[PDB]
Amino acid sequence: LVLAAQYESLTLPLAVILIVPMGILAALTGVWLTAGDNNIFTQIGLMVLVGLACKNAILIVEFARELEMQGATAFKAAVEASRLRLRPILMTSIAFIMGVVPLVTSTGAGSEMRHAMGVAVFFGMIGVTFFGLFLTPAFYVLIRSLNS
Amino acid sequence: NISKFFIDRPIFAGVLSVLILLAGLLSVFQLPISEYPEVVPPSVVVRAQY
Amino acid sequence: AIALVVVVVILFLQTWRASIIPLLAVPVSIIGTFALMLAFGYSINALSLFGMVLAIGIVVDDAIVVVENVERNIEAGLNPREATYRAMREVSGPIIAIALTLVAVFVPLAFMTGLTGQFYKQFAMTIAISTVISAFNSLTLSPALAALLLKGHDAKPDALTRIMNRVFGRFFALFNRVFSRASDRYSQGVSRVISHKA
Repeated sequence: LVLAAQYESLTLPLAVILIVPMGILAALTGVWLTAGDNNIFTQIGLMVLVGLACKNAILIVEFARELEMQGATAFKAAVEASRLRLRPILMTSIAFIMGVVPLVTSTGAGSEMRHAMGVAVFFGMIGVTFFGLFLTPAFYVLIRSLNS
Repeated sequence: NISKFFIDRPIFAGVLSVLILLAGLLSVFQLPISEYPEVVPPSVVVRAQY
Repeated sequence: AIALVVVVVILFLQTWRASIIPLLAVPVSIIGTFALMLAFGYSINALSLFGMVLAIGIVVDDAIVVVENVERNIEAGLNPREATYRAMREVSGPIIAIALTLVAVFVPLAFMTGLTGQFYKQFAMTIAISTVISAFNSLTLSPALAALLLKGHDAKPDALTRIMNRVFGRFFALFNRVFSRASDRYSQGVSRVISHKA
C-alpha cells in the first residue's frame, strides 16, 4: 500500500516486493552449509536483509521512472538507472561486508550469540547485492511492457 | 487547496481509505461487549455464621 | 438504508455512476469509527449501536450534498475536472464549520453527572467520532471518485445506460416535469412568504 501510494501506480511495487526472497535464500544456504540452526538470533538477521533489499530496489526503480518520464524508452532508462547506481551499492556492500567479520570470529562471553547472526548476515549480504544488481532492471522492464 | 492534492492522486485516497478500513476491521474484534454499561456501584459483601 | 439511498440517488439523478460514491462512503466511515473506540477505552452496547444507526443519516446527508453539488456543476456545462474544482471551491469551508459545530454540540453533553450522564457519554462520544471521521472521508474520497467515474453530458451511452433508458424512459421525463412545476410553485410561495414578515 505504501509503495503504491508513493509511486502513483498499482503494478510498480510488485517489482520491488518480488526481490526479498533471494536474501533469505542466501542466508539460509549460508546457515545450512555449516553446522547451524534456525534459532531466534538467526531470524533476527533477516529483517536487515529484507530492509536493505527494499532500500536497494526502491531508489533504482525511482531513478528509472524519472528517466522514463523524460522521454527515453524503457530499455535506455533501465540501462542508465542500473549504470548510475553502481557506486553507492558497491560502497555500502563493501562496508557492511567488512564490518561484520569480527562478529563471525568472536570468542569469550556470548560468542555463539554473535556468531549465529554474523554468519547469517555475512552469507546473506553477497546474495542480496548480487541479485539486487542483476535482477531488478529486468523486472522493471517486464512490468512496464506488461501494461504498455 | 487540500482537495486539489487528492483530486489528481486518487490512489492516495484509496490507500488512506483502505488503511482506515483495515484498522477498523482489526480493532473491532478486540472490544468488550455487554448489554448495559457499568452503572451499578461496586460493593463488598462480608459473610459470617453463628 | 444503503439500498434505500442507492435507489433514491438513481431515481433523482438519473445516472448510474453517481450511485457509486455513497456506496463506498457509508461503510468505511462506520468501520473506521470502531478503532477509535479502542483508543478511548469504550465498549459496545445498545447506546453505541443506536448512535451508529442515527449517524448513518448524517453520513448519507454529507455524501448526498457533495454528489448533488458536483452533478449540478456538471449540468451547468463544464467538464468533470473543472466542475469538481468549482464544486469543491465552495464546500470545504462549510464542511469544516459543520463538523466543528457538531463537535461543539455533542462533546459537552457527555459531562453530565449521575446516571443520565453515564448513559449520555457513550452515545455522544460515538456520534462525535463518527461525524468527524465522516467529514474527513468526505473531504478526501468523494471528490476523487466523482472526478474519476462521472462522465460528461455529451458522452456516448454505455450498455447499462442503454438498458436503464429502455426500461425507464417515460418515468424520468414525468418526474422531471413534475419536479420543475413543483419547484416553480415553491419559488413563488417563498417569494410571497418573504414579503410579509411581522
